[PDB]
Amino acid sequence: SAASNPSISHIVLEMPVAINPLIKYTTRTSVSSLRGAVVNGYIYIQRHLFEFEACYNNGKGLLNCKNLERSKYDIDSAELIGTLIRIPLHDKHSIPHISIHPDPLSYNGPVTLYLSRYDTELNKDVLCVHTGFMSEGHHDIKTVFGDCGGMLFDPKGRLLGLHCAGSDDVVFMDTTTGKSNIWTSHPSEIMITLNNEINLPNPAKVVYQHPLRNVCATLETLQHLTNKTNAKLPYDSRLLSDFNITAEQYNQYGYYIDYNNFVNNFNRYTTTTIGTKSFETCIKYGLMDNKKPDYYNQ
Amino acid sequence: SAASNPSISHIVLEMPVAINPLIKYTVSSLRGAVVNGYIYIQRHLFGSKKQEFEACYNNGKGLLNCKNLERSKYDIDSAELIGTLIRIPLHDKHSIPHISIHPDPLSYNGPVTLYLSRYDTELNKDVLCVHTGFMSEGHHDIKTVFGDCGGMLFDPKGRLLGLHCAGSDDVVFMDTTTGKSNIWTSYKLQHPSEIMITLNNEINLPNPANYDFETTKVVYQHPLRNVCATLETLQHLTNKTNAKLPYDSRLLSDFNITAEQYNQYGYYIDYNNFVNNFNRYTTTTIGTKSFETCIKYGLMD
Repeated sequence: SAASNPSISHIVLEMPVAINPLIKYTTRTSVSSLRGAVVNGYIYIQRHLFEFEACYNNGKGLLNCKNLERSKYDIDSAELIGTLIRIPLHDKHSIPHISIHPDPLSYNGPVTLYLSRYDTELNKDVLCVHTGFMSEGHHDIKTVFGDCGGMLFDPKGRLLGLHCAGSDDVVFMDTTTGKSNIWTSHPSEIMITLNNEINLPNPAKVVYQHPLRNVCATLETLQHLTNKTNAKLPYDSRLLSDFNITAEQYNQYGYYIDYNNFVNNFNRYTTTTIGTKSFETCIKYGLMDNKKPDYYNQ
Repeated sequence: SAASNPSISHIVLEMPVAINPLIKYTVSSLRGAVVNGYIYIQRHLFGSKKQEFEACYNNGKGLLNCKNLERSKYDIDSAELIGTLIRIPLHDKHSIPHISIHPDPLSYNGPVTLYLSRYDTELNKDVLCVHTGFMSEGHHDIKTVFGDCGGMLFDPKGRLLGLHCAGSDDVVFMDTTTGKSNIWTSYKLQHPSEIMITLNNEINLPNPANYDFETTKVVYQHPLRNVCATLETLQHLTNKTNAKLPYDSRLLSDFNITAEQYNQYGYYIDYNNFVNNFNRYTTTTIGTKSFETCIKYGLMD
């Protein structure tokens, strides 16, 4: 129901499907493919389209790629930037330019994923949009390997980066201490920025500190579960090890928590819904209470 | 995580924000919808009580008191009250691009988008905004406020289903085919309604004449659900080996699922086990998915 659908408002983007071309690397006996992203005069293609050095061959491997025409792209000027291959367009505005988020790995909140697909009903290549949530370069929009190169945007239409990789499951611990935490007892979807930033160690098993979460939404959720009257309660340092929430953030948002109550009821609280919202949904988007009239708020 | 995000693919629509203008009667406001040469404005812009509506609309004279309804854009003199919709021809046909129309909107069941104009105070301009959710026969789950009436609902291929028109904070549940209580009558979790009207004045409500002036509570037979998804979820909960079991007629009264549909999809259910674990099953997640999400979208396996 509407009680549990975050119903995030995303600004509608108008972009040609050509901004996200399917690129195919072929040999006599095999094919590999993913999408490129044409951003502000350059196309960006991730390394695993192509063992790599021999196939990429210092850019020479680009000549064996379909939908990577020399008339469109300055192949000779292709640059290997870490996990990204960046190639200039001959006409830098043949694809319209787009807004870029100024600090994408610091973004936390709702996102969209845009992907080119061929629609068999409409009989044409079309851009497809998908909604979800991201926390510092990690998101929850389901992908397959070919979807590498899909484009991720914030709700204002600013580009965050490109879908890059994922995993069937992650392991959890307090990575700031190397100690197991409450979560040690969830697939990953990962983004790369146009400057080759990935929020993973040695990116050239995935370890998360906690499930995807928004700090304010988590505090709201935990307060609801453990302290319904929101009576003042001291900060618990396990908020730091279990949720990476600092004492400063705790005081800032004003949601007070009885954290022992959360620990002592951890299984029930993480397997039963709040209303009809899953715990994992609540800590991303908040409790989605029915909006009060604008004049009643202060 | 991605394990619980349905991640539905929606085709990106290229429409100008002018397709969904905010109309202000001065002050009350809602969105108009510009569809294939006409703008459609829900009448209750002028009031949600019949006598108040007639006096304010004044056989169209009230259109003169509306902001963002300039005479240069719309043929106000040719405005027609078409049921609960006011329809006005645009002076410039094809100034706003035409859109595809779903041939049978109230039969649609599955993912949807809601498109709404918003004024962005950062960008200092009007922008078109998209929202994702799910619909079952003219009832959907995208959270709205009253001013959002006139939002435009599309299927995943970009076919117009209709306009957002009404809703409520909660519904009551009954077997609306018999007047008897069913298992959801006992349900105590809040279930808001969000409701659509087609451009041809079709709405999925009982006694739909003057629905917009009605004060009645909204009555549902069951939560929003897709038949196949519901059967898949119930089989997972009650019968993990999927051993053959006969149809339970309570599926019809509790979920409006027929014996034919049950036979068709091949998901066998121990319905007694669902009944006996009703509260548990409707408050416990499957993996990390809520029950209400599972019966809309399936188990995503």
